[PDB]
Parts: sequence; structure tokens; C-alpha cells
Amino acid sequence: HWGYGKHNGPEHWHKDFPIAKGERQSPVDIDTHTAKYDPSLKPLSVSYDQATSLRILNNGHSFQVTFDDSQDKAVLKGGPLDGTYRLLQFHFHWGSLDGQGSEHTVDKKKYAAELHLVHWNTKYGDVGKAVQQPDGLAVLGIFLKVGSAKPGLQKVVDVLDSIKTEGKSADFTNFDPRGLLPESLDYWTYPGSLTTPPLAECVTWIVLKEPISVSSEQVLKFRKLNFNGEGEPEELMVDNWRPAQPLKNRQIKASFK
Ligand SMILES: CC(C)C(=O)Nc1nnc(S(N)(=O)=O)s1
Ligand SMILES: [Zn+2]
Repeated sequence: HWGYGKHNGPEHWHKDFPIAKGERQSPVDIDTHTAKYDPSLKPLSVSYDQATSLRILNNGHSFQVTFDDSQDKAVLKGGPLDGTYRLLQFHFHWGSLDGQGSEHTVDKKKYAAELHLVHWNTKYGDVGKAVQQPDGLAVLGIFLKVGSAKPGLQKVVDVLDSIKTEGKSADFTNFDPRGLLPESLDYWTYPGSLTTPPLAECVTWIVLKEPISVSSEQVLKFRKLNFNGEGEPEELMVDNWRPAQPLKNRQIKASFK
């Protein structure tokens, strides 16, 4: 199975998922001086007031919080998007040390972690259909740097001990993802892909310029998770990030000057 190790990591994924070498792969380095301000871009509309979180799960490659996506409860619209995108789940990518962990980079800078809020276009009816469409998904990416704690992240951090190994899940109701968002919704956007297999080229990426700060204690709890299932040799879930991929024939647009 694919993973992040020497023998099954990102450099191997193309063998099972040949689109890994495709024309719109993610993540990418965001060269801030080359991204063009696009005044036609609209402000992002993040409507999370009615979000219904359901469960938190260790899937062997990250941990994810899943939401009820059977109704327009927590939706993303505006920005570069046409139509309405329902929040399905969020998860993180992080490093073994604070100097790596993000998937996107900014002028080659790596952040300690990156949060992905994954949404799918309601015109396609379900996420499985959406993944087969070039505009099927919108992933809101938020960088994490280490400094002050993020209070809205603590409820997530405190339950991670109950999902240490692959396959574990827990009830995770009444979590408000608005507590994970930075002040500014200034963003970069570009057409890309899922960053884990199957690497489908179905995503409009919306990457916020402003990171959130999390504390060393919060990220250290991420690093206690395990890639392995219970009973297997313990392998810390760290460095679950795909490196930046070739930009190829793509322009990154900025919502801000
Ligand atoms: C629910 C399912 C289709 C899903 O969300 N799959 C993802 N695969 N990579 C993602 S990422 N790291 O680009 O946000 S999301
Ligand atoms: Zn992700």
C-alpha cells in the first residue's frame, strides 16, 4: 500500500497512479512574486455556521474530521468557484520537525503543517462523482506555524490519543471549524489535484495567505499518532506530506495585491 516511507512514498506513487506525473498535480510552490493579482476574483464565502461534524478517524495517512454533507450546511462559494461546495472533511499534513510538514510552499518556505478543508461541488451530487470532474472539489488550504496555541484546535488535539493507530475512530460532534480559520481570507488559487492517491485532477485549490499559529504542544500531539495499525511495529505518523510538484502550464492567481 502507498504511504510516505522510503519504499512506498510519493516518489513511488506514479506506479499505481500514473496521473502522479500529470499536468495539474498538487501541491506546488507558490512563488508570490509570480502569482498575478486578479481583481476579477471575488471574496471567498465560507459559510460554516451550520456545520455538523460527525466523527474523527485515523486512516493511516492522516487524521480526518468528517461532516454531514447530505445538505448545504457548511458550504464554500465565491472566490474562484462557480456554484456551491459542501464541506465533507478536514485533515492535516505535518512534519517530524517544525521546518517541514506543509504540502504547498510559499517562496519555497515550508510550514510546520497544513490544514485541508475538503469540499465537493453539489452539481455532481456526491463526492465520488465530483472526483471525476475537473471542477469537482475545492480544497481550502491553511498553513500552520508554531508559536501561540490555536484555542479552536484544542478539542481536536485532545481526542487524538483515542485514535492513535490506523483504523481507529471516535464520535466528534459539535466541532466548529470556524475556530481553525485565520483573520484574513486573502488567498492564492490554481487548478490542481488531490495530494494523496488517487491524485485525481479534480481540485480548485484555495490556499490562504495568512497562516494560523498553533503551539508546540498541539503539533507534538499530531506527531504521536501512528501510521501503523494496533499490534504492528510503531511508526510515528509524521512527514505525511507530498512535496511540491511541477507547475507546468498553470498560473497561480492572487486575490490580493
Ligand atoms: C473524500 C475523499 C474523496 C477525499 O477527500 N480525498 C482526498 N484525497 N487528497 C485530498 S487533499 N490532501 O488534496 O486535500 S482529499
Ligand atoms: Zn490533504
